[PDB]
Amino acid sequence: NCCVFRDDFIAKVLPPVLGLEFIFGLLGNGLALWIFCFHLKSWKSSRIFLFNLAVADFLLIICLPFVMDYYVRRSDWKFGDIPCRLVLFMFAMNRQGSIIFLTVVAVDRYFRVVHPHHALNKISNWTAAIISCLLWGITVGLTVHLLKKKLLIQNGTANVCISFSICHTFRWHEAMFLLEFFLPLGIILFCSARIIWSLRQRQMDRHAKIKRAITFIMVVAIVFVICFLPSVVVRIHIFWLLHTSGTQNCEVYRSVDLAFFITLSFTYMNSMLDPVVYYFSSPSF
Amino acid sequence: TLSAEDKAAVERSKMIDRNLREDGEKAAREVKLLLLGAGESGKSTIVKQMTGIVETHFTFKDLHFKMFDVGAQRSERKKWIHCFEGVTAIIFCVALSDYDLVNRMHESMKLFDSICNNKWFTDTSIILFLNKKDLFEEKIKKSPLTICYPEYAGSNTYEEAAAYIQCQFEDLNKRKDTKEIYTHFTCSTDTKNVQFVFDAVTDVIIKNNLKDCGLF
Amino acid sequence: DVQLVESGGGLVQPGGSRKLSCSASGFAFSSFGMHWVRQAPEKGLEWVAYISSGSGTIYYADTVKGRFTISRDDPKNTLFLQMTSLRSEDTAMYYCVRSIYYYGSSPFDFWGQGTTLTVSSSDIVMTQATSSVPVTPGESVSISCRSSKSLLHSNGNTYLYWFLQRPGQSPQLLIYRMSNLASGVPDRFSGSGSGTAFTLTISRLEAEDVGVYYCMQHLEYPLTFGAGTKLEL
Amino acid sequence: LDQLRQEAEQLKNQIRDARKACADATLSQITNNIDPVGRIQMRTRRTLRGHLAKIYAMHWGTDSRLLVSASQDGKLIIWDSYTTNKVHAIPLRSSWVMTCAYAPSGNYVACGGLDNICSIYNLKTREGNVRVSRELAGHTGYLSCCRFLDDNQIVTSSGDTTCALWDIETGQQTTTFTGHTGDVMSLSLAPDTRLFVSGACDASAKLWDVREGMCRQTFTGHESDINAICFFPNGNAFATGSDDATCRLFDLRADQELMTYSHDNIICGITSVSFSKSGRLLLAGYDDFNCNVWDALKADRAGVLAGHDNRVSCLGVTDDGMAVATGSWDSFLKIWN
Amino acid sequence: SIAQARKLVEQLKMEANIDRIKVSKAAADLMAYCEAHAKEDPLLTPVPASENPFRE
Ligand SMILES: O=C(O)[C@H](O)Cc1ccccc1
Repeated sequence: NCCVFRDDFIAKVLPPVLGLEFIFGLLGNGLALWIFCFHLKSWKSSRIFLFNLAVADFLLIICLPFVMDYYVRRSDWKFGDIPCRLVLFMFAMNRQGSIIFLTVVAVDRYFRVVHPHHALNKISNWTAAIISCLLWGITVGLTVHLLKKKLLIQNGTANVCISFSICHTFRWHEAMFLLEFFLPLGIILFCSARIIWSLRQRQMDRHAKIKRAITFIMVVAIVFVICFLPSVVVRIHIFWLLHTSGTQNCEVYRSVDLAFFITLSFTYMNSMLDPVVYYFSSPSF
Repeated sequence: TLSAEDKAAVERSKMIDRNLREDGEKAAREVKLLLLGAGESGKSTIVKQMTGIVETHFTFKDLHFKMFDVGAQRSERKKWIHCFEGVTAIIFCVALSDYDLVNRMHESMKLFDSICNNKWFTDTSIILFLNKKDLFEEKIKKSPLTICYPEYAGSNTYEEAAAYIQCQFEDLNKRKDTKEIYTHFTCSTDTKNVQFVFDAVTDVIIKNNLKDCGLF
Repeated sequence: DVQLVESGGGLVQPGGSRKLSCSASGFAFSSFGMHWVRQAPEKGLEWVAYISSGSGTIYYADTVKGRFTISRDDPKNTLFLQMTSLRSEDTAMYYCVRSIYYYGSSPFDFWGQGTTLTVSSSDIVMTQATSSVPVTPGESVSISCRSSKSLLHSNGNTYLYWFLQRPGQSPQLLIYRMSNLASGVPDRFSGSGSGTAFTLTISRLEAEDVGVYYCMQHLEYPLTFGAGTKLEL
Repeated sequence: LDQLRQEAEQLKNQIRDARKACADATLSQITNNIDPVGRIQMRTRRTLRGHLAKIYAMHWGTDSRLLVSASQDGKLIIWDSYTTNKVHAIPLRSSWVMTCAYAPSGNYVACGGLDNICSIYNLKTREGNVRVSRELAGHTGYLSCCRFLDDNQIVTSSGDTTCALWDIETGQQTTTFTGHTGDVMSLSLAPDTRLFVSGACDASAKLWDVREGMCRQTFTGHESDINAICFFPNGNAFATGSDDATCRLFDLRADQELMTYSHDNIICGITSVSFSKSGRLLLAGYDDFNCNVWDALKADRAGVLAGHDNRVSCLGVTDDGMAVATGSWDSFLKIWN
Repeated sequence: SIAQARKLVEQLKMEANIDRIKVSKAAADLMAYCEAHAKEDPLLTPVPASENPFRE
């Protein structure tokens, strides 16, 4: 009923980018965690959210060697079924956590700039911790469904550790993948446009600090859309082609799978990009 | 391992801690302003429009303000000035009509220069009020401004002279990279200074929130 | 001044229910913990229930556990004791006692007045072993109270209290922690002793000191009063 | 007048000559053969939390267990140092508090500040709360320090160059002390509560007489304001803390200067001064967030009480000399040992 | 003025007629007092954890 594909060029083009992202993201997240662990004597709600985002990003990065081995040998997985399930439900759960924390940071900035006197701007650290725990529980609940139903698919070379199978029927994974990009994109775009419009209306764009803040706000959204657009584009193309055509042929989806994985590489690239954009770009540093 | 009395004492301490936290949360959302001035320079008029320290409370647009007046303190300022290190803004009142009287304008210059460059107010905005508008106009209609300013060279009109005091007062702020000073003219009957103070404190609060988030 | 007034007495049939109230006026009611102490006719005192400050901690005597309910209403300074399904063994006067707990405080400082409740039809044991003592005025008297488990805690405090009940009057605090003297008490009364063996001493026995003396423990929250030593002549 | 232009100079010259002839040797020369104290390491045994603003003063109870702290958040807290419990929390009418004190008996506390009023609170009441027993007025400047002589007397120092002795029962100034030419910042009482000394902003200190009400001695030698002062446990000497990064030891009987505790690396001013039980150690809080321990008999640093994130404003030592408590502008109190 | 000058002169005259003892005697008394109570200082000589109320 489903359809899987193994290729060769991906094994020669993906490992370099994957290793570069691993090295750079690991270095950046290590530096950020080292800075936050000791130098942070001023833990506030926004600092808590940024630290949680960094933790989720680092946890996403640490699992990269497992797919390093996978793409090192074209399509093989000599680790076991349990390793495959834990590894997969580790990014597909760390991707959503990072997106949620990005949206939370954007909403926090919107409330801090547009409604300065609102009560939400002076919440305690305990409330921030409770909100963080609730968000973590929510994302774990959404992504935990993959642990129940496991499939290593020992048919193609007896090892295909995949979750994004090009099948015919729909499933929660594809819907969640589509939803994790659209609604957060709208929220981020609105919260970033209103901030700049309000700052321009009051004519506070005189000092260099305000201009720098505006460029940082724009850069955040640009990075987000650049990292997360092509995956959704390719997925929508896949759905349209699958519904219009027939899945029994299984020869048209050939290069689309390789394109989808090369684009998921761009999706991973956000993990490397993030540390400099948020923590290192602050004027305080 | 605690006894009954120790447990009850711990419960009482926890209740005291809860009350203290609630009081701090209540008092952390109020706007604090320090009202300075050179004396007899419209401070009474400003107070009308809204022993030791004197506190005044007024509410505008669901916001609670506190104004502290330290005019009666005749001791050394270098000892108790650091107490007001967390104020959101500083309100400065200078009378324009005192430009040709004894010289008082130079004393105002000295006070503003001392206040604006203190080691504590390195990031605190200053709101400047210029009073006696109509009286200053009436005075300059006959008395030239060159008596107060030996180096002045310009038309003897209200528009030119008012701007000249403006720049001379703003030049003393030699920390332009962190502090912004907001200036406004006023008279006996304006009924608009509350809005100006509200705008200034909203700007200060927005900047403080941006600094707290680390964005700018 | 400080005073407590209670009401809610009368005749009750077996298995019925009744509500008691304690009206307080003259002190900070919200900062005090309240006790309920009853006394059967000629059968000494007996702890019943306790409610803390802020209603965060409640304890009950096992004899009425699950049968009585205690509540407080700080708005109007009233203390309630809701009881249902009472038996003949609960006929007794009921006292309203205040107590504030902090370092150096004096619990059980002031007592209520008492309302009659005539009705138709582990566990530290404190022993006094004395019934009556005939004493002439001007002499010196000694009263001994002994417990089961040592009352000396690790902090060094020894939680033992002394009370005196004049004829037809509420009990008054005399000594707390076996060495301190309650406010308003003459210096003649003195407390001493060691763990498990205590003793109260009166230097100059004068008039108005005749009555019954009880010793209370405050280590394990199930509180037990002594049998009571009576002073005659 | 013309006479004072020479009489004051002649008197000062005579005093200087008497002091010079009275200085046969130095403290270091005599205490050069004494063995050094050695390194002193102290650890933060307890940390007290609850204040939400800068801490400006604190005092120790006579029982060496209870203490009271004052801060500009409008609260006066009494702590149980052994268990870090809050016995009381008094709300102040004016939040510009600059000092606090504990009665020797333990029944009353006092506080003051920019309101020019010293308020006295009663802790043991039948109502079960804390209420203001008396409010004292009469000072024309901010109140800097206050100490309890007994349950019915109190001595205060204000910013109007005067110190006064009060009578709590009535509230009238019993005696007034004058002579300073600058703001008086702190005072300390003798062990026998018969004399006391004050440190004013005119870079000088004086020794008064409570029974009489006249300055019996004047000590000079500093170069800036004086922010702290404390009596030696013997009662025949005292130490001062100035803004020129230098503490000094003065003796009443000799009417001289004895020592000076300064180091090149220190440039910040001293905010508090206190002694040990035997008077062999001298602690002092600085503006560099530290608190150095000086060997009072040899003028050599013995240790530092680092661990504060802002200026240290208050410092006290228990009556039994068992612990040292410091308070800083970070709204934290630490007990060392 | 005249009153202030007279008061200052009187204060100087009063303070200039006091007795002073040698600095060596004061130093000897200071060191004797310091050494007399050397053993009664918990801070100077650390106390065992058994007798430390703040121990933890
Ligand atoms: O969620 C993701 O981003 C990928 O599915 C992770 C992955 C990639 C290759 C092999 C296994 C897992």
